[PDB]
Amino acid sequence: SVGPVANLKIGNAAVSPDGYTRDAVVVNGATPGPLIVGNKGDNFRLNVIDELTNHTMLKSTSIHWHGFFQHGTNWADGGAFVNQCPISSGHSFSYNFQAKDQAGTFWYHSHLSTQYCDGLRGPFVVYDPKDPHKKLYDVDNESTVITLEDWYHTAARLGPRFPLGSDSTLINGLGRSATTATGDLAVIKVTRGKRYRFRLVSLSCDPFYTFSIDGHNMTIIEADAVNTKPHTVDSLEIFAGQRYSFILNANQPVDNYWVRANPNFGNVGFTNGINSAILRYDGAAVAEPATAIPPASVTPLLETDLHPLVSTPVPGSPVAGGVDKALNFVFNFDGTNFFINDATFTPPSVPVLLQILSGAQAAQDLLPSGSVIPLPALSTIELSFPATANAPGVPHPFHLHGHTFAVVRSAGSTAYNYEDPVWRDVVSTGTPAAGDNVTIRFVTDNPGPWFLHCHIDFHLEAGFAVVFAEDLPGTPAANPVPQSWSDLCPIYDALAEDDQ
Amino acid sequence: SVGPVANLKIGNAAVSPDGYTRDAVVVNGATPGPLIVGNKGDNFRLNVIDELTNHTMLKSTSIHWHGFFQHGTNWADGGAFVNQCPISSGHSFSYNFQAKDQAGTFWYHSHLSTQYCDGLRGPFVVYDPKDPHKKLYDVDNESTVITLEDWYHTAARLGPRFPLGSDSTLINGLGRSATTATGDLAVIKVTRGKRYRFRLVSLSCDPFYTFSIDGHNMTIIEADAVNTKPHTVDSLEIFAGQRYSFILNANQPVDNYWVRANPNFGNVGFTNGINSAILRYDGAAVAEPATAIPPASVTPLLETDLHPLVSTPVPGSPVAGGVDKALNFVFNFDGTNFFINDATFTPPSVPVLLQILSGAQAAQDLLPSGSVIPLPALSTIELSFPATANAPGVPHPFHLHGHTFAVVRSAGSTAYNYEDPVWRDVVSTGTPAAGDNVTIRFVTDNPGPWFLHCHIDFHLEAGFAVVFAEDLPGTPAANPVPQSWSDLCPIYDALAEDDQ
Ligand SMILES: *[C@@H]1O[C@H](CO)[C@@H](O[C@@H]2O[C@H](CO)[C@@H](O[C@@H]3O[C@H](CO[C@H]4O[C@H](CO[C@H]5O[C@H](CO)[C@@H](O)[C@H](O)[C@@H]5O)[C@@H](O)[C@H](O[C@H]5O[C@H](CO)[C@@H](O)[C@H](O)[C@@H]5O)[C@@H]4O)[C@@H](O)[C@H](O[C@H]4O[C@H](CO)[C@@H](O)[C@H](O)[C@@H]4O)[C@@H]3O)[C@H](O)[C@H]2NC(C)=O)[C@H](O)[C@H]1NC(C)=O
Ligand SMILES: *[C@@H]1O[C@H](CO)[C@@H](O[C@@H]2O[C@H](CO)[C@@H](O[C@@H]3O[C@H](CO[C@H]4O[C@H](CO)[C@@H](O)[C@H](O[C@H]5O[C@H](CO)[C@@H](O)[C@H](O)[C@@H]5O)[C@@H]4O)[C@@H](O)[C@H](O[C@H]4O[C@H](CO)[C@@H](O)[C@H](O)[C@@H]4O)[C@@H]3O)[C@H](O)[C@H]2NC(C)=O)[C@H](O)[C@H]1NC(C)=O
Ligand SMILES: *[C@@H]1O[C@H](CO)[C@@H](O[C@@H]2O[C@H](CO)[C@@H](O[C@@H]3O[C@H](CO[C@H]4O[C@H](CO[C@H]5O[C@H](CO)[C@@H](O)[C@H](O)[C@@H]5O)[C@@H](O)[C@H](O[C@H]5O[C@H](CO)[C@@H](O)[C@H](O)[C@@H]5O)[C@@H]4O)[C@@H](O)[C@H](O)[C@@H]3O)[C@H](O)[C@H]2NC(C)=O)[C@H](O)[C@H]1NC(C)=O
Ligand SMILES: *[C@@H]1O[C@H](CO)[C@@H](O[C@@H]2O[C@H](CO)[C@@H](O[C@@H]3O[C@H](CO[C@H]4O[C@H](CO[C@H]5O[C@H](CO)[C@@H](O)[C@H](O)[C@@H]5O)[C@@H](O)[C@H](O[C@H]5O[C@H](CO)[C@@H](O)[C@H](O)[C@@H]5O)[C@@H]4O)[C@@H](O)[C@H](O)[C@@H]3O)[C@H](O)[C@H]2NC(C)=O)[C@H](O)[C@H]1NC(C)=O
Ligand SMILES: *[C@@H]1O[C@H](CO)[C@@H](O)[C@H](O)[C@H]1NC(C)=O
Ligand SMILES: *[C@@H]1O[C@H](CO)[C@@H](O)[C@H](O)[C@H]1NC(C)=O
Ligand SMILES: [Cu+2]
Ligand SMILES: [Cu+2]
Ligand SMILES: [Cu+2]
Ligand SMILES: [Cu+2]
Ligand SMILES: [Cu+2]
Ligand SMILES: [Cu+2]
Ligand SMILES: [Cu+2]
Ligand SMILES: [Cu+2]
Repeated sequence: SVGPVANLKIGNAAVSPDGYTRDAVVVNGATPGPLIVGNKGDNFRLNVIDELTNHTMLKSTSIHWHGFFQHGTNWADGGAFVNQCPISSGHSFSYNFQAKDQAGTFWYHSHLSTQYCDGLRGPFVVYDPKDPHKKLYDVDNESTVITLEDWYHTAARLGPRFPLGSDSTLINGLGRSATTATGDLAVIKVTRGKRYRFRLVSLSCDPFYTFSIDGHNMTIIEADAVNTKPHTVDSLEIFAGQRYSFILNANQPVDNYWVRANPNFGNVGFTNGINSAILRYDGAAVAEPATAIPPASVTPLLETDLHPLVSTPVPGSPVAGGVDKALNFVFNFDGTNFFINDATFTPPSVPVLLQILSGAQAAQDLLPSGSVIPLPALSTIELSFPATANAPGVPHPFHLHGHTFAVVRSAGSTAYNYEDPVWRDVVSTGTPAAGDNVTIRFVTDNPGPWFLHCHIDFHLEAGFAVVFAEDLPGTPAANPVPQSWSDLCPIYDALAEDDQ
Repeated sequence: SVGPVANLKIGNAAVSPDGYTRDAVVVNGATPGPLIVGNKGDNFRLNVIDELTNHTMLKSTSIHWHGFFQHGTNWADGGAFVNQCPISSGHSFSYNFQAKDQAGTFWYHSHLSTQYCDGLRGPFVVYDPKDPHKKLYDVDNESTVITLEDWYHTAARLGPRFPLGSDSTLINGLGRSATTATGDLAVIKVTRGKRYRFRLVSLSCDPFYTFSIDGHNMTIIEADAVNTKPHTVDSLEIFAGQRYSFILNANQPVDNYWVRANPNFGNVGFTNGINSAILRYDGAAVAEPATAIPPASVTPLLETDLHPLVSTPVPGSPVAGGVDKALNFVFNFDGTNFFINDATFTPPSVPVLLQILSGAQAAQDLLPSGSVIPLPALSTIELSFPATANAPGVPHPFHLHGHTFAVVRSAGSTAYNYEDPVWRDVVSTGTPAAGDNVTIRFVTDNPGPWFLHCHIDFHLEAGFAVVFAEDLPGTPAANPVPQSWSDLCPIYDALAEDDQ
């Protein structure tokens, strides 16, 4: 691992995570990128050195630290053309931010177009020396982080606008490809009698995974970097950019057990060990687990079963629309672009934050017109995301920057929970077939412009996003910017198209 | 089409339904086999002529007419080693039976080991000249039958015991294969302004399909050959061996529309037009429908939404166990074989029917021991099939020969419907994740031995079956047998193994 003070060299390399060689975007030579680490409260100084040479996967970059509040450091949040202009090749830019009152499992990824699909993605863990769950486990380190990723043989800008499936699933960077009949299996080692805090991170550009480990249950203790009451399940669905920590007790016989991460579309199933890794007990033979009918889950995770470890009052009052500001989002799609309330997000040439600092007076004046929505400061907010056939590609996992939110109503559920709903940062908005109306709440304690979007990267690219201008009046005073940030736009704007 | 009196020549041929050539078992030169037709009440004389030469796909055969009650013609039901010994190559055998009080959508398939997966399967329609639904449609013929098949490039006896997905989905015998990047799309033709009765039949060996037609709803009017009240949906799941008729109104703009049949595992999705066919309006270009994000279903079929067209009483009284005989089935599996109440089905050398005709008094005395269960004559029966992780491969679609049954409790539902539940002959038993306990009722009005088994053919092969000895004492009188049937066993038993 690296961090909390680190260089992250972004470059192009030929890689073969699934046994097929292709050009990718790598971090310190690898994809997925290295584990970034720190402790609760640490100041991070992550110096991103762009050495990219390949315009087809973009020479520029911008890194988002998924899950971090960035209070007073909006300029470091990483959303291209929202929080910064991209870094240009041949240049470095240091993201300097704090894990203020935050600890748990996060990740980092390019937030420039679909570039993270081409490889710029990795896990990020902030340890808590006073973790309230510490007595539940013996091992928590680099080897207990489990990353899931969709991998494509055709590069993001060379294939379909909306890929209809991936070519392999990579678990900790490795996996088998059905289409090329190639690839190796990741091995996750355990020692009988020890308990493990596995930190499961979806780096997916698109599919959700159904994740399980043969012969072992998973005791969930964290969702999207917020501590939960322990809740034991035998499988879970994990959407793009969600995280869970779960305890695994290595109390089964010494053997090899299949770890399964099955995508919702693409190659679904486990023929030849696709969508799989190996949980290997110390002393077990160096072999694959036996070919088996995949086991049936009896206790799959329901989001409605997750509850905050600490009593956390839900903002507003226990009635629909009982907040200061309630907003409903109507989704649509025209075959090319997605729309939220009849607006499709197209990245403005002046980043949203810069427009604000330059003195734009109201959110209606901010570009792109209709996509930037003001929120009043120090207020309770309720957002509803009713699932609709007008926005195909369901279920859409929505993500809000700068905040965690209470999931008052989950997908697949008609209940509203104003008492003890889970807190998270990525939520499935479900399906119109279930008449879903996923509803979330939060407080506007964080001045600045924050992305809200579908975390399916191909949908974001197709404009399925809005930006909240939260506390516009207070944004300049809250977010002083470094000169290096101010220089990004002139440098980027000087590039010819082929050098972007 | 052929029938109700016809020759069916069963042979081996090289075929390429998805553009990859492999050896198969065909019927009158084709797989899937020709449509067999007749009218309600017709006597069928189906002369099965076995010309097979390839032992790898079996030289013997036995054909089951799926959905027919076979009242008094148990010997014609086709279950290998239950209702007959197999037909031997170089011989013929005439299945002579009546569509007595039956009309609707059926199918036929080999019922010897996994031979139907190698190609011996086709649709079978019994028309009703007085169809109570006839005013709802203009066109109902050979061009409105839609068959769905899973297709494998490796033969059933050469591949895994438990395949995890197929190489292609065939709709009306054609489709694209992601394995080989080959195949053509079936075209289903409609004329604007006409209403169509499509008869959708699953000939699947394993996967269930999620079926839909872009831009068109489907008004279900029949399930498993029993008329329903019309019920309109925009997508449906269809399990192995189920049938639905639905009305399609061709009132949309003249164009090409995607027809979708997406398996539950294997290649899931629509990359390059796999799992697809084309609904083509007269006058539309000879072209594919536009590439598209697959549309989201707003009104998927629920089995609990289907009700019999005519008021039909539910056998027994409206309380759990309110029947003459109630039986619960405990499923299990040991890695190789499936078990039902601790017994795995292995075919006996003397067919169960012949054991009965030869004077076996108790179902206790019938072989295989533990797998043959007596049912009292003229009694109300309730069967439950509680889903269990002890039998992986869920959801298991169970099928009962000789009967249709009331689905008092469906998968994915906790309700018991004793008033107007759907009648069918294949039912998904769901998952233990849902606490499913699918429960069915029927009356024992049909003396003879009837298979009850999972219709995933690989699971049947692994023993996931029982046989009901229904009205044992009345069986010989009810089922007089032709000399040709009595000759099958001596002829078959004379074969060397390589000639079977
Ligand atoms: C998914 O869930 C969402 C959320 O529940 C749901 O949308 C709500 O649907 C209900 C029921 O249809 C709506 O209720 C109606 O509202 C009518 C007009 O009220 C308006 O006034 C609101 C102003 O409230 C203040 O405080 C709120 C915070 O609560 C704050 O936002 C405002 O600043 C405001 O000061 C307001 O919320 C609402 O505003 C709109 O929000 C967007 C902005 O993006 C706007 O563009 C939309 O047009 C939306 O309306 C609006 O201005 C009200 O007249 C009506 O009352 C009728 O019916 C009741 C029923 O009993 C009768 O008793 C009564 O006599 C009236 O005839 C009714 O209460 C509610 O407004 C929606 N909420 C939102 C936020 O949009 C979706 O429909 C769900 N979707 C699906 C598919 O299920
Ligand atoms: C910068 O970064 C980009 C993005 O990563 C790099 O882009 C790469 O460009 C190269 C060279 O143009 C690409 O190779 C080509 O791929 C095309 C399209 O391929 C696919 O579709 C085919 C048509 O339907 C299909 O047949 C292919 O499938 C077969 O082949 C693959 C192997 O490629 C095999 O794995 C399968 O089993 C199949 O058998 C495939 O899925 C392809 O048509 C090209 O082949 C033609 O041209 C080559 C040139 O050598 C020629 O030899 C052949 O005869 C053929 O006519 C060619 O292979 C590559 O795919 C791109 N990479 C990605 C990730 O998209 C770019 O190279 C980087 N620049 C630099 C300087 O590094
Ligand atoms: C009586 O009926 C018999 C059954 O129908 C018929 O049997 C045929 O017998 C011939 C002769 O032996 C077979 O042909 C031979 O096939 C083998 C095996 O090849 C196939 O399987 C391999 C392995 O697949 C697995 O592993 C790979 C790699 O890990 C995975 O990708 C895969 O998913 C599996 O897990 C596979 O790689 C092969 O695929 C390659 O080749 C095919 C074309 O052959 C390409 O389409 C494909 O893209 C790929 O390049 C292939 O699927 C092979 O090793 C031999 O070289 C030879 O080809 C027939 O397959 C078999 N037919 C069937 C339907 O099974 C008898 O012939 C018949 N009797 C008579 C007298 O006719
Ligand atoms: C899925 O649904 C299943 C159906 O509801 C359910 O199985 C049922 O479970 C309930 C709740 O525990 C049981 O109820 C308990 O029954 C006993 C009395 O049991 C004995 O008597 C009944 C009635 O016998 C007479 O009537 C029936 C018709 O209703 C005739 O068939 C019978 O011949 C008699 O005339 C009888 O059904 C029981 O049958 C046995 O079944 C097998 C062998 O076939 C045995 O292994 C089993 O243990 C049971 O003994 C039995 O002889 C009573 O003491 C309790 O107070 C309570 O009423 C039901 O018996 C049971 N029904 C059946 C048919 O098994 C599953 O539990 C459910 N599974 C899941 C996971 O949800
Ligand atoms: C996991 O949980 C299920 C349901 O709680 C239980 O039946 C199973 O035995 C457990 N497996 C373990 C502890 O390995
Ligand atoms: C099909 O039914 C749906 C749901 O009832 C409806 O919204 C849609 O307009 C219908 N489409 C047709 C008739 O083409
Ligand atoms: Cu993210
Ligand atoms: Cu984020
Ligand atoms: Cu989306
Ligand atoms: Cu984002
Ligand atoms: Cu059948
Ligand atoms: Cu049958
Ligand atoms: Cu089964
Ligand atoms: Cu059968």
